[PDB]
Amino acid sequence: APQFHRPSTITADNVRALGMRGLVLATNNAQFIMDNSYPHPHGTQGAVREFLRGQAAALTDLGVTHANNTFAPQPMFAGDAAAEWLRPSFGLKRTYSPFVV
Amino acid sequence: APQFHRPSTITADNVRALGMRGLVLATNNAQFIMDNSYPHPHGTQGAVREFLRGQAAALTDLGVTHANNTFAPQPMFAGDAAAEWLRPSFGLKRTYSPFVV
Amino acid sequence: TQARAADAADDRPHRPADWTVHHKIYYYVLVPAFSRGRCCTAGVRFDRV
Repeated sequence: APQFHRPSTITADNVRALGMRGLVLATNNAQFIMDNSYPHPHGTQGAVREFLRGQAAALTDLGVTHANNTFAPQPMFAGDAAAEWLRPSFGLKRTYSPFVV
Repeated sequence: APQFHRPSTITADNVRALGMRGLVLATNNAQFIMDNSYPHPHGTQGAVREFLRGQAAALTDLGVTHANNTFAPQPMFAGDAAAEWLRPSFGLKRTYSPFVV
Repeated sequence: TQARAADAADDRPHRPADWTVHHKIYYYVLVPAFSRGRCCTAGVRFDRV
């Protein structure tokens, strides 16, 4: 589990393996004191770059848990078709309700 | 089954036997790479012609599966009736709801 | 175009004389009264359509 009061602890695997619901209360229950005798290897600005590589891979894991809720998203914009010679490519102005009962 | 990445395969018998429910998916799920080692005998413009009689004559098939649904086709206009010598030929504006429970 | 494709037509029409005049009213006049320059035609790929 990552510790959010230390700069050199937050990795990509510590954020992705932790759940999105579990990411809320883990960061809210950290320590106010920031420690500064052993820093993150890419500096103080570089640790924020590494933290955001876990949340971007977490919605793709959240999309699997909600894959039984929505459909397969058909393309949004034209120029995307296999058969472009007898029909056009449509483009979804996605006003639909993606929901599976 | 007609292969949609070679134009030398589309005939009218192969598309009319295919329903229009399934022709939505078969067009978007094909291979993007157009092939050009087997051309068409009516030209490539004639291959589009052979595709669309395959769709138009298939519209009877999607309608015959819904033959327990709509009503009898009323004569839309005058001139379409047998006995003309005392009463006219009506024309029925087909603005109704064709639906049989 | 007519209602009776059974009583078909190549030489003898179905429409009144003012019918195309009415279209000449509707196309040449009224649509420019709403256009302010912004409308244009289209040639149809009915095979694509």
